[PDB]
Amino acid sequence: GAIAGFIENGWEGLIDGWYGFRHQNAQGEGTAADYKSTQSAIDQITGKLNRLIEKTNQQFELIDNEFTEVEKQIGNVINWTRDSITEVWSYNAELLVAMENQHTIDLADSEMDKLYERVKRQLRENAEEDGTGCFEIFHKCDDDCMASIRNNTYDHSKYREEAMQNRIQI
Amino acid sequence: GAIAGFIENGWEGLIDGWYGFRHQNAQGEGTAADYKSTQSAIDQITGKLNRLIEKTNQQFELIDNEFTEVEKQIGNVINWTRDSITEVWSYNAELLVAMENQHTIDLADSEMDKLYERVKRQLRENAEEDGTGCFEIFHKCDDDCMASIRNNTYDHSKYREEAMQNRIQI
Amino acid sequence: GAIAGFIENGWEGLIDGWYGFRHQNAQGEGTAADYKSTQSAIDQITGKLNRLIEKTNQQFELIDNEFTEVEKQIGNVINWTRDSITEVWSYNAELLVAMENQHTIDLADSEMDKLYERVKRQLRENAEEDGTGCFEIFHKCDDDCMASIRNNTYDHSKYREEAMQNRIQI
Amino acid sequence: DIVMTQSPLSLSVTPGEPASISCRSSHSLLHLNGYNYLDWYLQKPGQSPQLLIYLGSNRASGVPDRFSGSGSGTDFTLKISRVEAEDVGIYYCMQALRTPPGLTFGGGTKVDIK
Amino acid sequence: DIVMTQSPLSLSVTPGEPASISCRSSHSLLHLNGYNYLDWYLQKPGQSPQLLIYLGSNRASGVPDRFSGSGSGTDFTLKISRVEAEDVGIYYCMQALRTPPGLTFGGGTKVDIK
Amino acid sequence: DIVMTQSPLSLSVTPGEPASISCRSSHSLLHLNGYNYLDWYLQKPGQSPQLLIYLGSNRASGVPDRFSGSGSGTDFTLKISRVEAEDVGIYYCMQALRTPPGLTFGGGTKVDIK
Amino acid sequence: DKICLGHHAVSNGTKVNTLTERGVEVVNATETVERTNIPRICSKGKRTVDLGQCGLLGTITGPPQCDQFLEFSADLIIERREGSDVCYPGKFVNEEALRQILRESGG
Amino acid sequence: QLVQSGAEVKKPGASVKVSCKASGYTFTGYYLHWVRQAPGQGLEWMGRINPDTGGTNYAQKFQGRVSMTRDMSISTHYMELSRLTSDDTAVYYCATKRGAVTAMVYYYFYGMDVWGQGTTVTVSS
Amino acid sequence: QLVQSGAEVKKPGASVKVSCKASGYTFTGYYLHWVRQAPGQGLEWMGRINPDTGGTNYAQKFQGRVSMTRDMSISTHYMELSRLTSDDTAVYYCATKRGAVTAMVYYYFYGMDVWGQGTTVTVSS
Amino acid sequence: QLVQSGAEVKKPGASVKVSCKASGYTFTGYYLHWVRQAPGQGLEWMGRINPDTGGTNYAQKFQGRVSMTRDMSISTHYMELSRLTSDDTAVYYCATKRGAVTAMVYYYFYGMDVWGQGTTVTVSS
Amino acid sequence: EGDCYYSGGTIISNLPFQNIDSRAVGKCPRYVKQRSLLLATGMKNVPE
Ligand SMILES: *[C@@H]1O[C@H](CO)[C@@H](O)[C@H](O)[C@H]1NC(C)=O
Ligand SMILES: *[C@@H]1O[C@H](CO)[C@@H](O)[C@H](O)[C@H]1NC(C)=O
Ligand SMILES: *[C@@H]1O[C@H](CO)[C@@H](O)[C@H](O)[C@H]1NC(C)=O
Ligand SMILES: *[C@@H]1O[C@H](CO)[C@@H](O)[C@H](O)[C@H]1NC(C)=O
Ligand SMILES: *[C@@H]1O[C@H](CO)[C@@H](O)[C@H](O)[C@H]1NC(C)=O
Ligand SMILES: *[C@@H]1O[C@H](CO)[C@@H](O)[C@H](O)[C@H]1NC(C)=O
Ligand SMILES: *[C@@H]1O[C@H](CO)[C@@H](O)[C@H](O)[C@H]1NC(C)=O
Ligand SMILES: *[C@@H]1O[C@H](CO)[C@@H](O)[C@H](O)[C@H]1NC(C)=O
Ligand SMILES: *[C@@H]1O[C@H](CO)[C@@H](O)[C@H](O)[C@H]1NC(C)=O
Repeated sequence: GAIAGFIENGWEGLIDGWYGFRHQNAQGEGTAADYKSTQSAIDQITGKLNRLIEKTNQQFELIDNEFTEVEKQIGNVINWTRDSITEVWSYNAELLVAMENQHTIDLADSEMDKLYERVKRQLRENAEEDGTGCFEIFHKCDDDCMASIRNNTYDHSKYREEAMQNRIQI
Repeated sequence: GAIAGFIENGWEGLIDGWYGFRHQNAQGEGTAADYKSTQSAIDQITGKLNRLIEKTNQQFELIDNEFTEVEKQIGNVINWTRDSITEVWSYNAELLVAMENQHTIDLADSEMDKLYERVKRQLRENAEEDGTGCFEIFHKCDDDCMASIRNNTYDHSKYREEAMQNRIQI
Repeated sequence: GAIAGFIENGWEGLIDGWYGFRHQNAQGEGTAADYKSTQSAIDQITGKLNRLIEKTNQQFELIDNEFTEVEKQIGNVINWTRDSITEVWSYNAELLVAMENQHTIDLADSEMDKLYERVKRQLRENAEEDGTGCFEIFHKCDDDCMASIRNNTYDHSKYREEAMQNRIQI
Repeated sequence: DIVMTQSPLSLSVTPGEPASISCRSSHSLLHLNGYNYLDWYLQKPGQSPQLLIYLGSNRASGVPDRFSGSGSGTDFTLKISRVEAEDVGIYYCMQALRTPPGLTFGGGTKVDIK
Repeated sequence: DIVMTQSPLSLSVTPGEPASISCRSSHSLLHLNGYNYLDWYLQKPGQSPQLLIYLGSNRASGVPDRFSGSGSGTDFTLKISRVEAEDVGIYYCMQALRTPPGLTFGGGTKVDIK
Repeated sequence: DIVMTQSPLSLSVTPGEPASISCRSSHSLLHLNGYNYLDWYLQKPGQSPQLLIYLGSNRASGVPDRFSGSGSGTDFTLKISRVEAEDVGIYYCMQALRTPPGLTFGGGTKVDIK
Repeated sequence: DKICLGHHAVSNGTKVNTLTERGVEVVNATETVERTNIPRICSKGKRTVDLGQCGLLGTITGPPQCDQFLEFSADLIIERREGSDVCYPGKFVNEEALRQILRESGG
Repeated sequence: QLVQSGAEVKKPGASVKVSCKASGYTFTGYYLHWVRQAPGQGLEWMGRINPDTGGTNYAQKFQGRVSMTRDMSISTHYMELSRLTSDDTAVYYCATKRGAVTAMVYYYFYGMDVWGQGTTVTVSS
Repeated sequence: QLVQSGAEVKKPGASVKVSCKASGYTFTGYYLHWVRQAPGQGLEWMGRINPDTGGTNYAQKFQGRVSMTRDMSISTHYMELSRLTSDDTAVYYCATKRGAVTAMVYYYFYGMDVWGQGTTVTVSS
Repeated sequence: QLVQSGAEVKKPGASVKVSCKASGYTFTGYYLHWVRQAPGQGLEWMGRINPDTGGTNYAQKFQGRVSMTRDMSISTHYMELSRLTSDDTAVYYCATKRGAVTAMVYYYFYGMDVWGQGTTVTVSS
Repeated sequence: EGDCYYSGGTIISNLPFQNIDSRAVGKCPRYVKQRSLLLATGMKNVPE
């Protein structure tokens, strides 16, 4: 049938990478992964996660007593202070996790966008955008031509006189 | 006269929605609203506002006394602790409101952008961008043609041979 | 040789502004700065820095004593409370600085993007994107033509019949 | 745990004299966006419930101008300017402020012709 | 509440001997971007004020090299390398650190030929 | 300050009987992404070190199926299903959890044919 | 016939930390944490009383070292380490609650 | 408009599954609610489902024994209530938002506007 | 360059409105300041307006009785001072930033560079 | 694959500089590590460099007297160790990540996979 | 003119954080435990 890109849905057949390609020509179909955009997305998330596994050096000692209870007026100032600080660290934990979930989702959504305008400026006038995340190449691009878009070695002037006859005239 | 889009200014005649269209053809002018982009912007703001109307379950009781004043050294530890915590919740309130004002403004500015590249990939080669937020359609698009861009039923291949004669040759 | 734009690297010869242009035609090379995009980037950073130089009005007084030490059980409640609050202001300082470094880097990266689609919608059909941050103009654009892209006075219809012969036919 | 309490729990009406049904909340139903999340419903015997007021004060599509909604905060009143014979049945109030608690209904108010 | 205090409040000068006007601040005028927000102005009798130094040390456009600006933090000095007969009038210092307090001027320093 | 402690510090083996080298950590080596940052190395006499296991349990490219890795948290074991004559040398464990502390190696375990 | 767009750069920039990266080269940076101070009690515009050899609670009872501070008035009271409260040996009861009273008392 | 499935008679311990075919929806990003009305008693909200993602929000009373799914190709919603008792004898309504309303205030409405005809479920022996 | 309106004589209780036509500005995103100089006394900053948005920042002395507006089509700024007294007799200057300066340090300048000629306002009886 | 420079004999107080030419790398965004092995003792991690930016992370033992640079045009890394002593007699390895591996778990690996042949450095008199 | 005192002098700065004394009194900057926190005032540096 037909193939669609990242605008419609995500592929469940991509297992060796986060972002990848999928071509369709006369030789058949094909699916590859993008190692440079997957590694760039993971390097920002474990760097984000390296910020959270660093432990404090401030040692807190014991001021209450679980066996022999402290005096009641000093036992209520300690209890009121500890619940005040607990509200702060429960707010800051729930705020930080919810904020870094917005940043994680948005950074992986901008790596797929950055891969999209990289291919779009490679295929300068030889391809048109479908609207679902795919490019309609207007020349006979075989299996090593499709490899040239994948590894950033495409030359648009090799097919420029051929793909322009198929766009404005045919 | 002439009409401009979201790049220059915002329309004060749009009252049933946040984002909308405005066409100009031989039959006259027209103004419609976009219900799918307005609802998507409001669903992210009341979801943002649902995060702030959830009240704590921690009960704080009384440790001072407004009538018979407490001892002075314990009356200063309570007063120093309560002003310390008040600086934290006055900083976190002013930080959160100022941060979610940057997020509210930017999410409603990206919904107008997402509506712009949705129409841009519909009119594939039949229209050109003006620069103010409008598309210069190069074929005779009547009042039901203009409805087809609005409800995502435009087919560019119906007008592709007509709108290409008006662009590269005329 | 050849010149490249903001996608590859940044110019160390731009000293009177943050963003600028660099043209190459028959008269020679040239380098100018953009005052409207530099001022817009700096107005958001000193406005960000104006938020941090506003000092509190809450006066904190002395509850310990450096010369004659306080009682030990009240000397440990003060010491435990002050280390708790110090963890909060050391977390909030390190979080705010790291968060506003992500915002400073990203706002100056979106001002260079906004300058890029401003020129791209000026040169409507008379230029093509190279892929490194430059536009390949397909007409003879001299030193006052290149000034017209810089100061937003370019008219694409003056060169539209000339630059279209050089794109689809030659 | 928002608890809706309706009143007067029954209302014998005359076709030509106004009626009024009140439904007071336990907690405040006023959101941060400035709307009161209270809905007024009418269920006739044997039919599905019909929406009458959908945000405290706004009438629905196929509802006549007899039915009016007022109130803010916790105290709310449904108001009928004049009663017809087609306005019998049970009237429920329903709040929709917070969904992880859930949506809850009122007890109901039977309205019959006197 | 930044209060500007100028000195020596009057200065009789000789056309050929240097002069120096100091203006000390109450609070620090050094922003986070590393600039001292102090401006030096000259107003002749009957004319608009003329900008001389605009960020503590930087000369304006139509200002000769006689006028120099130095200082940082709270203490600032205007410096004239040699005085001409066209350098009479009143010299004001003006801070622009924070706008919700506002911009404030100094008291002034009359400079006349001795 | 993560300190790696290896054992049994020497291991005379028989070509056909399994072997096992353990390396226990001071702090937990389990990251937030769910991986244990422990690497197993083999350095023959006169050659560069060879990577065997690279994330606690995952075999490298040119490594046979004799070498296995297990363990999580602080306690880790390298496991050889059967020993050949080409499996002599010194085995190091190496943690890579946090880089501003740094990467550290184990003490080593000499393995010779008995 | 081409036109480019670029941003400025320097040879060596400052390394700051970001949310997902440590040591990002930015063009310029500034310090947010203060470490240098002025090693004096700069108190223009206030009414400063420097006790010195006298203690704060001594001015209530009046030992010989607190003879000129028996009716003092201040906007800022500076206590020194060598200040003593008593001449005959002895001490106060709830002395730290009384010290926080006279520090705030203004005279 | 919504059209539900017919009446069903079950035994205590079985599971009932109700259908609700939303015919004529071009948004499909609203909220669809299932409510319940025992004979004699009042209305009782069960849960709410998002047809875009599938995120459900059940009541605390109906937590654990309610599973709501949908099939957006045929535009059909489902609700399965396991471990039935005699007090589950009721009429089951599916309701959602109407759509194509030209008011600004209707964007802040997340309740029930258009309703199904009801599904009578009887649990006896 | 800035050109103001002529001199005006008012009575105590009326309102004075001064004009300031910024002729030759292609940025129009700087800050324009109104200051004041009583005869004998020194300069006195009144307020500051943003021609992009219209956001004003008055002084605390002139708070409540000063309204500053602009008309960016004709490039003309206004300042209205209501409830006049005899001590409002002064010369009213409008000043702003010069622009077209090729220094990097000039981007961090938000004060007054180019000035108007002044407007003498006299309030007596 | 990595190829280092030859052996070097130095005196106490001088500085040694080792080369490491990464031949065949199309990513050049991995981490390259320098480790150390004294004769008789075990391996000893010195530092780590990023070929994209140049950001280094030395050990606390080798802090101050180690400078690591690279030249990405010829794809050559360097390591300079100043103020040598007799205990700096060792073999110096440069190692990095292999690349072109089709496992998902290999993206979370930041250690040493492919190694250099070693560089023997002797400091005596 | 000073506003924030401690046992070794006076803190006069526009910076919002300080690392001098925990027990500074008056209207003081907030005490943090870090001694350096660099805030970016420019863009990201990508050299030629
Ligand atoms: C303080 O809280 C603890 C609970 O952790 C409780 O056991 C103790 O009795 C409380 N102290 C007082 C004085 O109420
Ligand atoms: C890119 O792929 C093409 C076709 O497979 C190949 O000829 C070329 O050598 C490759 N270039 C690189 C740098 O891998
Ligand atoms: C603590 O602050 C309150 C103000 O809420 C004040 O009334 C009380 O006197 C203070 N206590 C002491 C001991 O100063
Ligand atoms: C979209 O609009 C066109 C023209 O008004 C109409 O023919 C078509 O049926 C519409 N499609 C949908 C899905 O509303
Ligand atoms: C509280 O901490 C301070 C350090 O600032 C120390 O000098 C003092 O002895 C401590 N008090 C007690 C009771 O331990
Ligand atoms: C823009 O530049 C062109 C060429 O230098 C000039 O003719 C025109 O007047 C300029 N326009 C403006 C508004 O500066
Ligand atoms: C703003 O919100 C209020 C309440 O939510 C509403 O009444 C009003 O119409 C809204 N719009 C404006 C422009 O005030
Ligand atoms: C950085 O800022 C300082 C002070 O704000 C300035 O002197 C310097 O020129 C700026 N640029 C660089 C590259 O240091
Ligand atoms: C999620 O992470 C775990 C541990 O990091 C891993 O085992 C698993 O394969 C990952 N993916 C999924 C889909 O669970």
